[PDB]
Amino acid sequence: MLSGLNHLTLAVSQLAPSVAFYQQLLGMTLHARWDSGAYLSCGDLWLCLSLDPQRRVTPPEESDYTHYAFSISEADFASFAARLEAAGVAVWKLNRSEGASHYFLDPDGHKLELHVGSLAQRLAACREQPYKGMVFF
Amino acid sequence: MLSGLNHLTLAVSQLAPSVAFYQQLLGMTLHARWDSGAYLSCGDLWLCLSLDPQRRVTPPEESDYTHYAFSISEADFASFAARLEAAGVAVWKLNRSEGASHYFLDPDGHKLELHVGSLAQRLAACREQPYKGMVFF
Ligand SMILES: [Mn+2]
Ligand SMILES: [Mn+2]
Repeated sequence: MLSGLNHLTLAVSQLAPSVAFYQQLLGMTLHARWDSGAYLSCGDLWLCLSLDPQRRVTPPEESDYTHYAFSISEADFASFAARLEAAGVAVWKLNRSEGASHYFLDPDGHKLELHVGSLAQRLAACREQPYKGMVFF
Repeated sequence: MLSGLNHLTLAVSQLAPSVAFYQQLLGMTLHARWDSGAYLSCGDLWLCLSLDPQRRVTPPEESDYTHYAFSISEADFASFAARLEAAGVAVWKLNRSEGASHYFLDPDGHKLELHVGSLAQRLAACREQPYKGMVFF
């Protein structure tokens, strides 16, 4: 039986800017680094950055909607979004759904998000206003 | 401050086969589905499957090393991996370069992994058998 997400691994084209992004800009804890990768944590999340010559710096119009959302409190959301904006981090989408969300790109074009709100909160909102074709289990 | 992964969203090309893969084959909990997506959980993980016409079925030699690992216990690991193999689930990696792991593909070629062990356990193993150039903080 699967018990949760064990780790998220992102392929990166250049290790130093990716470590700077996740550790320094985004505030994650750097636990180890080696010639071809790094391990960081963000709360319970184990993040691995893996240096990969196959990684393309990918414009957001050229990748699909796969994305990785990090939790932040409502109280901290606006100042963190402003930090990303000050650093010139690109936005790939505007929020149109329940709960605050800020949609931003990493140095290689990985699609990231800051989101406020749980699955339970989303399901409660959906029960009141179901999406087209929505069924609950 | 960021506090962990709020959710993982995977773009999928065909919603029903992807829901079946995560729910039926991998045993995740299906909470809701609608015409364009589904919400599942795997322990604390919120997984969203999002129907995306841009998603392509991607062979593993065409994608980078970005991947998503799910936790499984030492007692359950081998029989779950063997069940996926017997069900014909495609693979993408054989060499265990980061401990006890099984590497497999979802229907669209998303790179998945079963892994036994925490970040702390992997750091302890790496102290004895470090990756080239490894430094611990
Ligand atoms: Mn999202
Ligand atoms: Mn892995």
